[PDB]
Amino acid sequence: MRKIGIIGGTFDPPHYGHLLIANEVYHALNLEEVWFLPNQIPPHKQGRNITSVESRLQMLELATEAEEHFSICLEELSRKGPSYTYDTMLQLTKKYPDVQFHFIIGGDMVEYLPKWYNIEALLDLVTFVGVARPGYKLRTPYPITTVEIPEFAVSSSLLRERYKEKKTCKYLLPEKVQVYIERNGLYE
Amino acid sequence: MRKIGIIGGTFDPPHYGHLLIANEVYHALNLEEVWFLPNQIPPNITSVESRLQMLELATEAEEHFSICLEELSRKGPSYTYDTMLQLTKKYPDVQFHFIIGGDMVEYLPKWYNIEALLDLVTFVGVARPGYKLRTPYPITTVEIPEFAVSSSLLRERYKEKKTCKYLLPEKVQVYIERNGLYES
Ligand SMILES: O=C(CCC(=O)Nc1cccc(Cl)c1)N/N=C/c1c2ccccc2cc2ccccc12
Repeated sequence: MRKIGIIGGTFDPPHYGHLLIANEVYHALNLEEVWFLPNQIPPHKQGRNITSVESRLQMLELATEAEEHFSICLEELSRKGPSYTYDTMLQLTKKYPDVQFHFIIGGDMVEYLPKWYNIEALLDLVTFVGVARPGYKLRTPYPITTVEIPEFAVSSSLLRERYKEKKTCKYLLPEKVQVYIERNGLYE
Repeated sequence: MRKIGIIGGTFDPPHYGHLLIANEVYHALNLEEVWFLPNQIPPNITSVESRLQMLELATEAEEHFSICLEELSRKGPSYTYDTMLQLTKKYPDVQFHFIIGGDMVEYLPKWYNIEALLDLVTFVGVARPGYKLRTPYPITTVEIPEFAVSSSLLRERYKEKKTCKYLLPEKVQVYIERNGLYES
């Protein structure tokens, strides 16, 4: 079976941290490809902004288009509302019978896996890949694959605050995404 | 209504980072107290006995910290919705503030029964100075400096037979090395 990584999130915006993690897992586990899986976001409760599906998808394209081994999976983003990861992976399993899915999660996610919807059934659909800091181990009763990656501290929350302050985020994310964000006045 | 915080996790082991977060939220939102909510771990795992004892030792001297056994009172893991449904039933006079890491926030829409859970708790997202949380849901933000102590860091130090002095309460360290936890 084809070894394919999945990295999910809202990518709001995508940045070098996401690419670094995707790349590290790609090399560490000798994957064929990594699919970025943009999540759906429910409409805001209190008349504030969420970043459109259109904008998030385009930023993601700009962030990944340079890498032949990165692709985008629209399974969640095409639906009307959020999806449980179990339901998504069930659907990807039906659509791609010959793929072994390696589902990337942060080290801090790991202790909370037992609280995921249909976790037991999901374990039969994917191999989890927990990203841990150098030399440190993840503790979980579940079978998981560990990949070591330094914590680089860049986050979407950091970048949004900078854009709110009308600063550049050059060197924290692909040039092309920075250009797109400031041009369309995102995160202001 | 009494304002009470909830901080959940496996606490494996509890450490100054957990206490720092509970304390910051306690002070920021003028809470009555904060309840530590140990999670169940499905079938090496640290025994419930051991995790509870460590939590007890970690919170012994803290006046405004208590332990809530709700999730340990059930056999297997619980969704947070299940837990908060029971706690709201048990404490109708309480406004619960459920503490989550800033990294959790974008994934809230994937939590089981999130819409119904929003009717049961106020979420408190903790964020590093300079970080802005973004979610469609009502949430309260509390600024907390990152501290870089984690249970994973500690477990590895103990496996290497290093001390974790200054990273968690003395009484917890003593319990850990006496009982040989994290030795493997
Ligand atoms: O889809 C996901 C995680 C995807 C992800 O973890 N992607 C990712 C993306 C970039 C880098 C890395 Cl290290 C990981 N599910 N997350 C849900 C989720 C919980 C769901 C139910 C019950 C509890 C949950 C707790 C979570 C805590 C942190 C982060 C996510 C949590």
